[PDB]
Amino acid sequence: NALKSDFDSLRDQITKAASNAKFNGVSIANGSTAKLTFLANSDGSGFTVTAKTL
Amino acid sequence: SATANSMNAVKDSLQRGQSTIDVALAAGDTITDLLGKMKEKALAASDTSLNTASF
Repeated sequence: NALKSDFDSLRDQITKAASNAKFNGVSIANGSTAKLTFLANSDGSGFTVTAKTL
Repeated sequence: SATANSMNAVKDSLQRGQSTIDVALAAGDTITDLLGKMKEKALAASDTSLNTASF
């Protein structure tokens, strides 16, 4: 039972860590979006980064 | 002689036209600078990683 209680507490800390992974309101790892697109040239063509949910 | 004297008015008119175009080119420098800045604004705003306040 002690090992099971430690396991569950570490599992909740994972949710805390993943939910706080934001930079000025945007995240590539908290699951809130499927991709982010950054500017690649002056015409506005994108540099996509696929989201990796954690 | 009267024909030669009337060329002074023609010269006055051509100089007036050059002055009008000079004022338009001075305004056009301002307008092209403003348009370049607006293009930079729209280019920055098209990024989706901005939060609402920056947009």
